[PDB]
Amino acid sequence: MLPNYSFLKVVDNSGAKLVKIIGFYGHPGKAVGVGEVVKVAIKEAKGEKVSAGEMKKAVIVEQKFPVFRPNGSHFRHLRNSCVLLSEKGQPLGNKVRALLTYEFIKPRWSKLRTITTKKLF
Amino acid sequence: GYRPAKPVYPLPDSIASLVEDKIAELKKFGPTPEPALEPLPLTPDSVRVGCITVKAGMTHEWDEHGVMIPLTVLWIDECQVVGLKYFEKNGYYAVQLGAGCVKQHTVLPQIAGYYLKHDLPIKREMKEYQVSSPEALLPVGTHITAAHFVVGQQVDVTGYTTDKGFQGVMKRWGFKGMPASHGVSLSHRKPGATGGRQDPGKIWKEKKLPGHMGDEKRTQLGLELYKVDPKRNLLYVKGAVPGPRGASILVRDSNRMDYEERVALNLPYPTFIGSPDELPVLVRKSDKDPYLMYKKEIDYFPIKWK
Amino acid sequence: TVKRFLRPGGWNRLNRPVKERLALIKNMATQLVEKERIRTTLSKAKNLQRYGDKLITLGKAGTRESWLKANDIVRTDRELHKLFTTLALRYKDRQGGYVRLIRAGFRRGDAAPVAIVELVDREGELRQARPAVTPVPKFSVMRWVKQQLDPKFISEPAPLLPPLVRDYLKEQN
Amino acid sequence: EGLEHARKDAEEKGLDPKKLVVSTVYTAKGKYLRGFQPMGKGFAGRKTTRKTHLRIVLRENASVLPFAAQVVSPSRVGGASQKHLRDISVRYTV
Amino acid sequence: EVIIPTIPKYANPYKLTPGVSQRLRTPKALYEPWCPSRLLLKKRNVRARMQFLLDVLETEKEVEFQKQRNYPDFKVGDVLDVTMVAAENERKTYVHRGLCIQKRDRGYGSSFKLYCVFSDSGGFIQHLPLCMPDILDIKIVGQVDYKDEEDLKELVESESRECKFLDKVL
RNA sequence: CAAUAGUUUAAAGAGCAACGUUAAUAAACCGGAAAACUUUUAACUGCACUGUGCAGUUGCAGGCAAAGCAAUGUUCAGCUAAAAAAA
Ligand SMILES: [K+]
Ligand SMILES: [K+]
Ligand SMILES: [K+]
Ligand SMILES: [Mg+2]
Ligand SMILES: [Mg+2]
Ligand SMILES: [Mg+2]
Ligand SMILES: [Mg+2]
Ligand SMILES: [Mg+2]
Ligand SMILES: [Mg+2]
Ligand SMILES: [Mg+2]
Repeated sequence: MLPNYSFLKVVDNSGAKLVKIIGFYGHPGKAVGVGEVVKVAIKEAKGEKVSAGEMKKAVIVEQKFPVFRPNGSHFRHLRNSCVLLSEKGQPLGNKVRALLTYEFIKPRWSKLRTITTKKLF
Repeated sequence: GYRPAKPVYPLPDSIASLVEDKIAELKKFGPTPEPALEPLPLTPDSVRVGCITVKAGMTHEWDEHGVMIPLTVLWIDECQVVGLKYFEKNGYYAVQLGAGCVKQHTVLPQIAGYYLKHDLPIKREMKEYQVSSPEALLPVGTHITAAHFVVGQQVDVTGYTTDKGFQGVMKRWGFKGMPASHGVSLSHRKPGATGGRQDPGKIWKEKKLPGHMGDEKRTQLGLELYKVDPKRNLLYVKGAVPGPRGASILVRDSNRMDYEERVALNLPYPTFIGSPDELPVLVRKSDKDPYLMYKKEIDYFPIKWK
Repeated sequence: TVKRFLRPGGWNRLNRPVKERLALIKNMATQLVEKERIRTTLSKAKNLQRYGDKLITLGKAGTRESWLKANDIVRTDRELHKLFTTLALRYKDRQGGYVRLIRAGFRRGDAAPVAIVELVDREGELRQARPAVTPVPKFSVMRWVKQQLDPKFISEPAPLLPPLVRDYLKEQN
Repeated sequence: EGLEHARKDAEEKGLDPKKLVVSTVYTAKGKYLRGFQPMGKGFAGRKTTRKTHLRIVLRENASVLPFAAQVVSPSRVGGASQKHLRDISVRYTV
Repeated sequence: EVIIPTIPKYANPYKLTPGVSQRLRTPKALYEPWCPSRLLLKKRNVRARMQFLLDVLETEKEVEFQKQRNYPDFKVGDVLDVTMVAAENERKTYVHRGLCIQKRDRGYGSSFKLYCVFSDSGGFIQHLPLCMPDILDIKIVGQVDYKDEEDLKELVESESRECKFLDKVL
């Protein structure tokens, strides 16, 4: 449950460190969570691939708000993080230091499921 | 209330006898019909009777797929046919059902008189259900039990909601209010404007204002019947039911279901004939996969790549 | 019966803050033990009846832990000594209901309701209370029912020292 | 007090107290004590204590209303109360 | 010309307790909460009887569950190994190791919280119903000392010395 | 309001709440008057009652117990005490 204009930490190796949400896509409501794609602005980057002041797409991977499952259980993280994506829908890096959850078992996240180190499933 | 009574006058002697003869002729009725309890075919336009139940509370269970299901428990103490209506006397056909039990010295003589006259217990609540044909009438005294319903169907529930007292616009109608700071003065939770100026010059009817909230009749449609316990007269329904514990709830076959669905269920008609004691506890089976979205793309995704 | 509210414990607010509320009820409870009959307003009487019953329960306990709790409630040493010695023996067999409340109309000035709170077994009692242990007829359905449900039903008052304690003392001496 | 005083007056005149009916009652203005009370910003108000006269007339066999009140006994306290003699063994039977 | 009504019979001759499902140390009840009001020796409120009806149903489900599973009596501060099935991943079995930080004893609605820390991703918390069928086994493997709730909360916020197993097994 | 999150120390498996759960895309749903019909010796306070009484005398959210604590058990408190003998 992240409202618009929230700050996120980048967990890929593309070079970006800090981003801010500036928009949503479709009709998600007043807040977004894990598995949704948003529009972000880069605030702090140290690299050649990306620079501060650019606008990119990203996917939410971790959040501190409870994530509910059909069986009645839920889990929480201790940080909010995202992964930058290209216009074709592929990550801008090749190594993700994050814990992948059940949301990414879906077919559309095959690339993320390959470059991630630790997986909960 | 009622309007003041209208004046009455004696009839002239040349007309009084004629009026009385005609009024008596219209008020003369034939013998009461005697319904017979027998299975009947179900037709495209044929409504069944409902039942009167008591709300017990909420619980939860896990289904065959391991999913948590919230449930509301309804208890049917004793529901019986306590009267009939027919065209000759009332102009339409209906069945009257009563439920509950009260002591004789706690009700008015008018209420107790009807039940004593037919050798029936004094019942706390009474409600009417309209039928389509005279053959749909049930004999007086027939019991309506939990076996009246088929597990897995959809039902409608009606009742009175929980009383909340005198409440403001923010809680009663969800008004936004006014800012907590920036110079606001004693108007944080007030409704604000209620009209304009000289035109139109008045406040419209049903304008939303503070008042009492919480004791009103509400209906929920399309709830699922999860489990049935004919022996103990229990119904387990998924979802929320209006009213607090002990509220009186009316249960009916949902109008959202089509004729084909009713035929497939093979609902009892006019009602279940037999002894419900020797019946097992049944749970509905759902031929659906709640985890299909993890194998196939069926979910909502607004972005088109490339 | 005494109404139950939504605050912690379900007690009355007595139109006072919690700190002043506790100071008042402790003082009145001390006076009830000393005099055994008090006339006051209905709200203070209802709260005192329920609070008074729980203070007698501590006295019946006769333990070090119970005395510590009671020592923070009673205001006078003489009243605390009476509670553990005299009232403890008086209500050995009575299971609850050690205090009664009877309404007595309205006052003169502010027309407030009033009532009388009293102990239920003593000389000077307003009425005669039922025996602490109810006698059971020898040929009644009640006697058979109690045997089937509670074989340890008590039908007559028990002595201060039960036979097991008496037998031990006799064997020792 | 007025009702009792009037009945005593009726008996002296030779009327039956068991047939008396309240036939007329009304009030009358007395002499008032005037006063003043200060208000804010130098304004002033009135502070008056009022007084009234009361008149009651009782007559025999006058038109009367049919209202009647039910009467019950008060709480029984003392040796006249015998609730402690109740036998509770009957309620265990069928 | 006289029709005699039918008198119902007694289910358990000369037994004063119907034998409803209740916990071992609870005094036995004398009536069935689902019995019609007309056939009761005592006419108790419907509202109060409905509360008792739910308690009986809860205990019936708890008895069935205990026959199917047998878990240890763990406490807060113990390290646990929990075997679970992931319905999302084609019902595959995994084993999780973590610390128990919260335990609620509320009958059929009991639950607990499991905490673990990873090498780089940080802390991770799960809330698990105790009677959920997805859980297959629970075992106690160790204990972590703490002084009070404040100390335990500080430990959770500052991830350290909670990396029992870096990843999930199976 | 079963579960999940927040909130009260004369505390809690309380109550109220949404950030939580269920339902709707309709001749469906809701409100007041009233024909007709039925019943009656034509009916008419009250449980501390400024939450609810779907509780009126083996009635009860008081007290008391080894008890899940507005539930189960119960001999006490208050409102409202009962019976021909014998065959
Ligand atoms: K209007
Ligand atoms: K509900
Ligand atoms: K106590
Ligand atoms: Mg606001
Ligand atoms: Mg100003
Ligand atoms: Mg202000
Ligand atoms: Mg204006
Ligand atoms: Mg001045
Ligand atoms: Mg509630
Ligand atoms: Mg209590």
